[PDB]
Formats: sequence, C-alpha cells, structure tokens
Amino acid sequence: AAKPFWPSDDLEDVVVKPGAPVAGLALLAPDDTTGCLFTYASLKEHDEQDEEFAEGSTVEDAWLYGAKLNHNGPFAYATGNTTDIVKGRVLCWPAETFEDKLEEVYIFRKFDPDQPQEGSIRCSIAPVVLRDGSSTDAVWFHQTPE
Repeated sequence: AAKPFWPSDDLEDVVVKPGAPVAGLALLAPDDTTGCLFTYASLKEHDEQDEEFAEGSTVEDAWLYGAKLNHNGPFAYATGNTTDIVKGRVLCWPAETFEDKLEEVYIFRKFDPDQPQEGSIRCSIAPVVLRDGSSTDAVWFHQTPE
C-alpha cells in the first residue's frame, strides 16, 4: 500500500458501491411490452426445441422476406431481394423476460463461431410476416458474407 495507489481524489469518489448500472444489449424501447426472436433452419434446434430456453414463449410460424442462407455456416443474411424468403418461427416473451432471453442466445451464438470466415455474427430487428399477412418486429441473427 503506502503512497502508491493511494487515491488523490476524494475516497468517496473512488470506492465502488453496490447497484451501479450494468451493461446490456437493451434492444427494446421503454415503450415495448413484448419482444420477439425469429429463428430458422438449424438455429431452431436451440431457439425452439431447447425446453429451458424456449420456455414461457408464445410461438408461431413466420416468414422473413429479403434474406437468404450462407452456403456454409447456419446463418442467413439480408439481400433485400423480394423473393428471397427464410421461413421460420417467431418466439415472443414479455419485454423484461425477452431482454434476458436475447442476451442468453446472443452469448450462445457468438461464443464459438463455426464459420468465422463468412463474417461476424450480429443480430438486428426486422419485420417478419405472420400467416394472416400481418407483420411483427423480431430480432434475428445473421452472418453477412462480409
């Protein structure tokens, strides 16, 4: 100890206290009451079929227009082509629960990328189209060939 590492600032300004604001993704607005995840192809194995992850959701079919698969790796990416369609499932949770689910799957997908060559794995919000033709905003994961 001694003189080294003794703070020249006020001790009160330097001692860390419980309850600081923690980092997070926080993808929802303060308005949003629901959050949804769009899953597809082999990603459904975890997102839909893992009982402890998918628990508490509502789930229905949905289509993502303008996206297509990478040739390797499990992810799609956005092309903007009207007839490129990724069919999948949208899982929805109350907003507070969704924030935890989204972080959990974000960590799960990005811990050990199978094909780091096909780009970086990210997620964003896109409208997905439900059976009745209505749309709902959902988070989806993608790996853009760049």
